[PDB]
Amino acid sequence: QIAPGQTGKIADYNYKLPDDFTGCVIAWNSNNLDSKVGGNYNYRYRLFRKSNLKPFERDISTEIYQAGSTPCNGVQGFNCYFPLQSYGFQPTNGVGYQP
Amino acid sequence: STIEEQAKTFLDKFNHEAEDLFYQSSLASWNYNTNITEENVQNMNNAGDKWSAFLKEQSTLAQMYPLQEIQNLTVKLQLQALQQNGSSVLSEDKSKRLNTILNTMSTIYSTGKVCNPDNPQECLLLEPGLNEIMANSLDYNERLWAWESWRSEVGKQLRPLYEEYVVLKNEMARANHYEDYGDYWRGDYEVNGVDGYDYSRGQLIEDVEHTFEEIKPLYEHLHAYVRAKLMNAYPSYISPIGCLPAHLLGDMWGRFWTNLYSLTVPFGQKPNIDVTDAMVDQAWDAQRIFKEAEKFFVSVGLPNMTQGFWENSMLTDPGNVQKAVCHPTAWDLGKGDFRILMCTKVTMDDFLTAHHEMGHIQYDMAYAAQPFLLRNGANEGFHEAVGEIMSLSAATPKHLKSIGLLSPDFQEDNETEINFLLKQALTIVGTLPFTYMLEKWRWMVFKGEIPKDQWMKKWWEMKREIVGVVEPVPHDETYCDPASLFHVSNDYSFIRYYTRTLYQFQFQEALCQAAKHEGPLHKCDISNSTEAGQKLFNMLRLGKSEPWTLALENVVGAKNMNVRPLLNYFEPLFTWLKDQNKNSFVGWSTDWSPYAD
Repeated sequence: QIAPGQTGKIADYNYKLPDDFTGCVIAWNSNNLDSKVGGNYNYRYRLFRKSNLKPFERDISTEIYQAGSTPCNGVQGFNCYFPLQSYGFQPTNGVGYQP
Repeated sequence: STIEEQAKTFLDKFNHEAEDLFYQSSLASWNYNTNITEENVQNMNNAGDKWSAFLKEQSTLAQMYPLQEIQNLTVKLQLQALQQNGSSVLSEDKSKRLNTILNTMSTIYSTGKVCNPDNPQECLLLEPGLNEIMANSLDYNERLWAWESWRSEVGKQLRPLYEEYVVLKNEMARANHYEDYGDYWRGDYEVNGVDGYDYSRGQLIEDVEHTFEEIKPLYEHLHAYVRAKLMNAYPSYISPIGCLPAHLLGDMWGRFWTNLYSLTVPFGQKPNIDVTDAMVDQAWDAQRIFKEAEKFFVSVGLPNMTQGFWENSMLTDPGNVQKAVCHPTAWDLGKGDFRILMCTKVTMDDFLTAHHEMGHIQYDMAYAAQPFLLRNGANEGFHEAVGEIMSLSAATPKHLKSIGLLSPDFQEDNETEINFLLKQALTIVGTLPFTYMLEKWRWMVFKGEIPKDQWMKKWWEMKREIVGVVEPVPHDETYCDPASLFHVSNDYSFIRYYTRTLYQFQFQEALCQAAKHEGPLHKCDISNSTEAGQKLFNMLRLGKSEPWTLALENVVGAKNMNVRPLLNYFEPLFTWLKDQNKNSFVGWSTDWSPYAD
């Protein structure tokens, strides 16, 4: 999902590449370092956002996400969720989902 | 603003939280089965309860999103399972007492045993003890002692525990707006929301009953042939138009007749196909057994196995220090982690079982891209059906000669294949009557059509009419036959085995039409053919996200189950059995009994 004019959860709600982006991409398997026995929750992500992030925009706001019109006020409940979610990391996970 | 947006939001966050707890719950069971330790036994309960209570907590929020305002089919299917409250609908007492009955009935099954009448000191448990002895036992009294005495302390003692299981489970179906508990299992086939593909729950009783009528002419000939070979042993108790004893079926419950293949061999003067002696000379181990099967899925176009799959496999049991269950099982946890726990010896069955155990893993790879709640087979019969089509292709002499197991000069003719069809017929044609018989009985008892006193009266009354089996010793309503069965005592679906036979054969006939194979069906081999894999891969990745009636049309082109592929694959055997039964009477009568003369 990382590329000019892409879509998806991580692209829209986390990191997006503008259509004119001239840079490059590099990735390698971290399963031998990040992933450990029992799981590593230190690496999280933003699951829900009221809209799509703009090009080269970073928002760390932890404010609760409101799905409907039901007030939240920072208290989890019906139609109220916590946007940040932790990536499950263990060495037994499939290569496709390896960090 | 609309409930649709709120429903999809609840479903997106549910897959992530459920995938983490579900993976840890299944991972805990893996370490418990691979190694028996005090730490793994507790981890399975903690991880199992954490995931079990997760659905109970999510079910409360799932009932707050009615499905009437959701116009998406994929959204309602995900919430269809979450809308169910499980045991929450039951009363506090009925909810807690239900687990006690399941654990009590399951404990007596494993702890149940029958002491040797001749050796009161030695007392052998049913599994393996009672299941192994009854397999090769040719004695009339030896088989009757363990078969008759088991249900005395089991069937009779499990009757009060089974009665509660019937009343408790019914309260759950009524709270779910189901006609009865019997309709609860039929809900797996329920199809609604698509015009023209709708499948009613009650339609299953008519399909299973309508398709069984066409199997009668094939089973009647197969039953008359088995009774002719065994008629010389006991002509008094075995009548020509009567039924065969219930304890002579070859095992405890008479589920599979494969054990009788030895004495039922039509031709003993010709060799049989076996890879045991061939693999020994080739010097192959469990490491190369799975590797040879992995190349088979690649020939049809299916992706290979991940590196972690073959590295984490368990090829044997390292003694009693670290012990595991040798029962072949395909464990799918999540996050791309696939493993198989089996004890791998050198045999012709392990090679065929390798393709079956790998079929489940290969089947889980197609729909793995679907949501957590959308990852599953279209029904309960497609799980083991997709794995049987792979084993049927390996048992063909063409596939064995390809890799070099069977000699290239081996003569293949009618005498050679006729003996092979009989071996597969006992395991296939033998389970069908027993499956429709036992499954139909549970639906009648749960529906309330059979009073408590007629449970056993209707059990054997319908047994001679369906499978044509009579009881040597008459039993009263105290005994419970299904109570001793594994699936009946463990609260598992017993109907999935009947439909598996019709589904595995439909794909066999459809996949062979894409590969353009000619000749008999049992001669077909899907290896080296990449056209059949592309057609089956479409449905493999669909899972239960789409109605099984629609997905089945894209493969075999049928909207329901059909027995036609059952007659063609068994056609060569039916033509031969019809001639051998001319001197005997085809069929049986329900008015004959071994104790009634």
